[PDB]
Amino acid sequence: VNVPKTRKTYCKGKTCRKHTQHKVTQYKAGKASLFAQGKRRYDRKQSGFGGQTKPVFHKKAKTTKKVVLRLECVKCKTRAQLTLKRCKHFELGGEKKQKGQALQF
Amino acid sequence: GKSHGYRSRTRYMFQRDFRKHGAVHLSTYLKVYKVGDIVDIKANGSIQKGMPHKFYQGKTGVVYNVTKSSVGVIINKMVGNRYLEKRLNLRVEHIKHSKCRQEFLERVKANAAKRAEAKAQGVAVQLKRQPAQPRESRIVSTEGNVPQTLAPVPYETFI
Amino acid sequence: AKSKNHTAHNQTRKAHRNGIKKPKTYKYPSLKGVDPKFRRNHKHALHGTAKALAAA
Amino acid sequence: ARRPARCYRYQKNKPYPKSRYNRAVPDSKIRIYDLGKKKATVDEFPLCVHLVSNELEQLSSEALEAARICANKYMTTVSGRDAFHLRVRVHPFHVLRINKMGMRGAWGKPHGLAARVDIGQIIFSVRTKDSNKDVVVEGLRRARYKFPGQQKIILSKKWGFTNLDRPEYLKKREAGEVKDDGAFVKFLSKKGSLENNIREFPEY
RNA sequence: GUCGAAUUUGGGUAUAGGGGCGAAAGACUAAUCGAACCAUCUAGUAGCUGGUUCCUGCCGAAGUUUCCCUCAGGAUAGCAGAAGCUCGUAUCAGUUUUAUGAGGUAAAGCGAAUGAUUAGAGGUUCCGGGGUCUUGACCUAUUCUCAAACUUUAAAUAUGUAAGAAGUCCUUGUUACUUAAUUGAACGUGGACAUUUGAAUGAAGAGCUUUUAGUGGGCCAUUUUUGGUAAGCAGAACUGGCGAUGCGGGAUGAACCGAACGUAGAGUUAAGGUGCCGGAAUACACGCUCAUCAGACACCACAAAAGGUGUUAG
RNA sequence: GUGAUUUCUGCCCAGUGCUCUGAAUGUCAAAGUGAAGAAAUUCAACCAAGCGCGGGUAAACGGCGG
RNA sequence: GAAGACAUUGUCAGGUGGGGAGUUUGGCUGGGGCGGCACAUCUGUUAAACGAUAACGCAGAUGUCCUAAGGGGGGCUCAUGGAGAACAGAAAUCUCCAGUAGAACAAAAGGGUAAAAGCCCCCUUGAUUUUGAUUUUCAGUGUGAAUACAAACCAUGAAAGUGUGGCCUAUCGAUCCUUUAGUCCCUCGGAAUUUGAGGCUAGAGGUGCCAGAAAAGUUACCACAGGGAUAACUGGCUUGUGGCAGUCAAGCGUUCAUAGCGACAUUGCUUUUUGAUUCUUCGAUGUCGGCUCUUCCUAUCAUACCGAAGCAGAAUUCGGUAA
RNA sequence: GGUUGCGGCCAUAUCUACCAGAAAGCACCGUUUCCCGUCCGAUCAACUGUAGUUAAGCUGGUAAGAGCCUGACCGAGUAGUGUAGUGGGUGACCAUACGCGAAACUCAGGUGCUGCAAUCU
Ligand SMILES: [Cl-]
Ligand SMILES: [Cl-]
Ligand SMILES: [Mg+2]
Ligand SMILES: [Mg+2]
Ligand SMILES: [Mg+2]
Ligand SMILES: [Mg+2]
Ligand SMILES: [Mg+2]
Ligand SMILES: [Mg+2]
Ligand SMILES: [Mg+2]
Ligand SMILES: [Mg+2]
Ligand SMILES: [Mg+2]
Ligand SMILES: [Mg+2]
Ligand SMILES: [Mg+2]
Ligand SMILES: [Mg+2]
Ligand SMILES: [Mg+2]
Ligand SMILES: [Mg+2]
Ligand SMILES: [Mg+2]
Ligand SMILES: [Mg+2]
Ligand SMILES: [Mg+2]
Ligand SMILES: [Mg+2]
Ligand SMILES: [Mg+2]
Ligand SMILES: [Mg+2]
Ligand SMILES: [Mg+2]
Ligand SMILES: [Mg+2]
Ligand SMILES: [Mg+2]
Ligand SMILES: [Mg+2]
Ligand SMILES: [Mg+2]
Ligand SMILES: [Mg+2]
Ligand SMILES: [Mg+2]
Ligand SMILES: [Mg+2]
Ligand SMILES: [Mg+2]
Ligand SMILES: [Mg+2]
Ligand SMILES: [Mg+2]
Ligand SMILES: [Mg+2]
Ligand SMILES: [Mg+2]
Ligand SMILES: [Zn+2]
Repeated sequence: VNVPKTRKTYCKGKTCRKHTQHKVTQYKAGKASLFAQGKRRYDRKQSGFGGQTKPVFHKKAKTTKKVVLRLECVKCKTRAQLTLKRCKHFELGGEKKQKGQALQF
Repeated sequence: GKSHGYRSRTRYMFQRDFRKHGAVHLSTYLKVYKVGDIVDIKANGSIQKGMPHKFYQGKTGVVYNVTKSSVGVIINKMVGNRYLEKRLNLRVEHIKHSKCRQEFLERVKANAAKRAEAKAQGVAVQLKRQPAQPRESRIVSTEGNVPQTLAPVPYETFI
Repeated sequence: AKSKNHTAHNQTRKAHRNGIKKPKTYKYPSLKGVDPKFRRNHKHALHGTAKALAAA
Repeated sequence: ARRPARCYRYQKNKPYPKSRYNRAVPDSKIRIYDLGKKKATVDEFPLCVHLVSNELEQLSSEALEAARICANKYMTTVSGRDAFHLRVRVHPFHVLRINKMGMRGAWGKPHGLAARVDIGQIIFSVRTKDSNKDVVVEGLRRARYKFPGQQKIILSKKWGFTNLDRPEYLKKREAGEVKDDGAFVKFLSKKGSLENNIREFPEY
C-alpha cells in the first residue's frame, strides 16, 4: 500500500481544534527499559535455581504486523496515531499510479 | 466448515421482482411515518444501506423513532421460551405502511356513526361482527330448470 | 467413539411447560435510542407545561 | 465389472445430471433415438403404437440400447426396412454412482446413466401403416423382456405422432390447413398477419 | 553333557539399593529385581469401578443450547421441587374466524432466459473443406426429452400483525426541536362516547420473585429426508412414544394396537376374538379354491421375472 | 573394536564426531578502563576460553547412485 | 632436595556437560494409526417456500489487495453482431446501424447496478475527533463485522444533497508484560526541588488448537485405573463381491435359435468367499492346521431305475426320481 | 378536445411496418463579437426569432401484427398437498374417507389512465 507523507485531518491540540496539516511517519516500538517494574520483577524471579520461570511463546501464526502511522501537527506539534489494516508491503514515498500507459518491455 | 454469514441463505429472498429492477419510485420517499405507526418489513435488494437482517423479512412492528432517512421499529422476537424486544434502524425503502389496522380504523368510524344514528330511537345497535351463519330455508323452482341426470363414465385411454 | 451431533427433539415440549410468554406492555415505554435532539427539546417542553399547570 | 440392475432400479436419490459440478460422466450406451424411415411423411404412417411404463423406476442406458436393437431387428426382418418409424421417447440424464473400495468418505464416482420414468409415461413410439399393426406390436412385445418392471402396449387413437385424433386430422387436411415441413407438419391458425398466413396455405 | 581342569567345594573376608555384582540373560542381590526389604510422610491423588441401612403421602425430569487441551468431565441456559408474594377474573391461549403481510418447496415450464438434448425442413458465404457441387458452420420456422447447486408462473401444510378505555372525536396549553409562517412534532388541560365495549371457544384464577436437586451417553415408530448395493447401518426435520409404565390384545417381544393404575361391588365396552385347547354362534348369506411341499390376519419374522386348454369371470 | 589358523582387507574426510606446534581482527561474560550526567545510570572501546574459519583423521560413526 | 609469589585454595563470571535429575511429548476420527481439517470463518446447495437444523455430505473460497480500487461532482455507455475505409489478412485503426446488459465492478460464489454502482476527466482525504444506542453469532457474555443518530471539524457540488473506508454478504485476537500517543493531570505516605519510578484515557507487539498451557521419541522388559461407550474370533442384520440358478433369443452348430451352446439385456437364490456394520462378550466363551469320532444338508462324483441326443455299436454328453 | 412545463402509477404506456396532423405550442433551422467547451460551434455555451420547413422529432390512427394486460365451471376440481384406517399390493407404488387446491394449454376482450399550472378556433 502507498500512503502520502502529508495529510490534512482533525487536530485535538487545544489550540487547533480543527483540520490542520500533519506530517506522516511510521511508528516504531522503541527499546525496553531495564528499570520498568515488570522488568525488575522478572529479573528477581529468574535469579537463583529453578530455571525458566515464565512461558516463552513459540507457536507463531501471523505473517504480518499492523502498520501504525504517527501524525504530527505542523502548528502545535501535537502527535496522533492511526492504525491501518494488515499488509505485507508498506511505503510512504511517492510514485503514484499512472492512469494508463503501455507496458514497457 | 459451515458458513453462517450475515446474508447467508438469502439468494432468492433479496432478489428484485421480475421486470421490476432499477431505481425506486418516488412514492416510497414521499410517505410520512410517525411514532406509533404500524409498518411491515420487506427488504429491497438494490439499497444496500440500512437493510434488515433476513429474520425480520415479512415481520410487522411499531415505529418508535424517526430520523433523517430512516425509522426505528420495535419487533418482538421469540428466543427460547420467551419473547425479547428488538429495535431496528431501517431506511424507508425497506418498509411500508401496514393495512392490517388501516382497515380497522373505518370499522371504528362506522360504529360511531351507527351508534349515533340509532341513539335517538334504537336500542341494541349490535356493533359486533359475527361469523358466517348457516343458511336459512329456501325454495328451488324447476320452471325451466328440470334436473339433468348424470351417470359415471366408462374408462377410456385416449392416449 | 462417536456420539450424536445435534437434534431439536423434545425442545418445543420443554419450551411449552412454562414458556411462550407474550411480553408485558407498559404505558410510557423507555425512550432508549430516541433521537437526542428530540429528547433535549422534549425535556424543556415538559418543564414548561409543568409550571403552567402548577401556577394555574 | 457392472453391477446387476437391481442395485439401481428405484428413484431413491434426487436427479444427478451431468453438469459443471460432475464433469466426469461417461457417455451413454444409446446414441440413436430415431430408427426406420424417419423421413416419412405424416400422411404415410397414420397408425401409432406405444410402449407405456406402468411403474415408477429407472431404466439403464444399456437396457434402452438392448431393447431398441431387438425391436428394430425384428420389425426390419418381417415387415421391411422402410415400413415404420421407431422413436425412443426417454433420454438417460440421471448419473448413477458407485462406491469402490469403511464408510468414511463413501461418496461414489459416476458409474452409468439411467432414465427416470413415471407411471403412464411413453417409452417407445412406432408409427406405421394400419396393415402393419401386428408386426410392430410383436416387436414391442419382444422389447419388454429387456426392461425391468411392467410395461403395456396401447393402440393410440391419434394420427401418427401428431397430437390430434384421426378424424380431427382428416378434417384439417381436407381444408388445406396442413403443410408438410420435413417429417412433421405445420398448421394454420386464426391469428397473425394475413400477409404471412396467405402465402402459407394458398389452398385455404 | 562334563569328569585333572577357565575343575568342584567348606569356613574366613570384602563389595549395599540409582548402589553393588555381572565369561552380559536386564541376569543375580534371602521363594522379592527393567531398581530389594522395613517404618514413616500417608486416610498420598483419582474426570475411573464397586457399595451407600425405616415407612407412607404429594409433585416430578434430562440426554438439548453456548464456552472449555472440552469428547467417560465441568461451567451456562432449559426442564423439576420447595418457599411464597401482589392481587381476585382483571387478562391470557401449542385453537378457529375475519382483515392484511411475508416465502420460492411440491407441482409445473423449455415453439420463456441459462445450461443439457433427438430428428428433419426452408434459407445464407469475396468468411470451413472436398469437389464444380456434397458434408460441416451459423440464420429462421418446427420437433423428441431433462436439471439439488436452472426459471417466467406457483400451491398444500407451517408463519408475522390487527380485531379499542393505554380507544375515537371536538376545543386549545408548553418547548431551547421543526416550519416562509401558531406550520408541524411530541406531551398535556377541558368536554362528549360504557361493558352486543367492538369476532368465535375456553380459562381447578392472573401476575411476580427468590432459591436449589437431578440431567447434559439416549433409543424407537409414522411422514419428510442425506450418504451407502444394502444393513436390526450412519446422519438430520415435525410429532408421538420407550427410557421413567403396569393393565387388555399381537402365542412369545422396552417402542405396535387399545387404554394409562388409590381400595372394592355392579353394569357396559376398546383393540382382539367366539371347532377344541379357551371365556364367546361347528351362526346366517353370495361366491372362489383341491396343492405327490394348499392356505390361514397390520408392525412381523420374505419371495421375483417369466409361464399353465387347471378352474372362474371379463 | 574384531574374534583360531590360511588368504585378503578396495574406494569415500562432503555430513556427524575426534584432533591440530594452524589463521586472525568475525562472535564475545564478569571485573577493569573511557566519555556524558548533580547522581542513580547510559553509551563506547578493549576483550579469556569456546564457537566460526583452515588442516588431519574411516581396523571413528558411517556411505559406495542416477 | 624440588618448587615459588607461579601452582594451590576461597568467591563470582563465560564455555562445556543424556554422565545424571525433573518434566512434556494436542483434538476431531464408522477402533487406533497414516492422511485430511469437517478446530476460527465466507458463498451456493443438501434444508422439507418464516427462522433454526446433522454427517470425514456436494461444488468452491479466506489469513490478502487498494492514496485509490476511498469521498464528492461532471460527461459518457458496455458484451456481441451486421454493413463499410490504402497497405490491412478471422484479430491493428476509422464510420454508421442494431444491441435489457448476453459487459464491467481486485478476489470464491450468490445478490445488486445503465443520463450507474460500469468507462473517462476534475477536485479531494470523512480511511478524521469525542462518547453512547442498535443488528448478527448469543448465555441475549465477549470478539469480529455491520446499521441509525447526537456533538465537532472538513471534502465535494450551482444546489438539493452525499461522505464515520472499499456496491452487499468473509478477510481476524483477552488477562499479565512491554511500548507509543494524550492529559502535563494524580502518587512516591516526616517536608521540599530536580531525575527516576508508579497511575488515569486511547492504540500497537499474539496467542491459526484462532474465549488465547511454555513442550521430542521408544518400550517385543513393562505397570495401574477403567472400557464391550472401542479393534483383533464365533453368532446376528446386509449381499456389493464370491458362489449357484432362471427369463428373452441376435447368433454358434454343413443345412437347422433352443441335441449341446448362446451375445446384448433382465429376474432371483445361497451364506461353504471377502467386505460393510459394531448389537452381545475385555472382574477372559482357550487362537491356525492335522489326528480321532458321530450326525446332518443336496446344488449327485459312484452305485439302482429312467427320459433326451447331431444316441448304429462302443464311448460320452444333457436331464429326472433319488443322500 | 389540441399543445407546453413539472409529475403520479411505471408496456393497456413497449416494439415492427405504414398513414395522417387546422390553430397554437414544441421542434428542426440561421449566426459566431461576447461568457464557455471541443481534433471538429457535431455535442455543449452565447446571440437573433430574423432567412426557411412540417421532412424528421413529437402526437394520433391503421394491422385475422409481436409483446403486454384482464377475464373465463377453457383445461381442471386434473397435478400436488394436510389429516385417517390392523385399507390394497412381494415390492415399486396405488385406491378410498374428511379438507385445501395449481401451472401450462385453449378461448374472449383490451392497447395508457390521470394530478398541478399555462396556452390555443
Ligand atoms: Cl432424541
Ligand atoms: Cl545396608
Ligand atoms: Mg544464578
Ligand atoms: Mg459499506
Ligand atoms: Mg451427547
Ligand atoms: Mg430388481
Ligand atoms: Mg455411491
Ligand atoms: Mg567352583
Ligand atoms: Mg532383552
Ligand atoms: Mg476415604
Ligand atoms: Mg491409599
Ligand atoms: Mg404426577
Ligand atoms: Mg461408566
Ligand atoms: Mg431454496
Ligand atoms: Mg420438481
Ligand atoms: Mg455422563
Ligand atoms: Mg449406533
Ligand atoms: Mg437411564
Ligand atoms: Mg405373532
Ligand atoms: Mg367355550
Ligand atoms: Mg582369523
Ligand atoms: Mg573455589
Ligand atoms: Mg533423562
Ligand atoms: Mg483421539
Ligand atoms: Mg428456512
Ligand atoms: Mg468503489
Ligand atoms: Mg517516605
Ligand atoms: Mg477454542
Ligand atoms: Mg500451548
Ligand atoms: Mg457394542
Ligand atoms: Mg453376484
Ligand atoms: Mg465370568
Ligand atoms: Mg468352555
Ligand atoms: Mg473359562
Ligand atoms: Mg393410529
Ligand atoms: Zn495542531
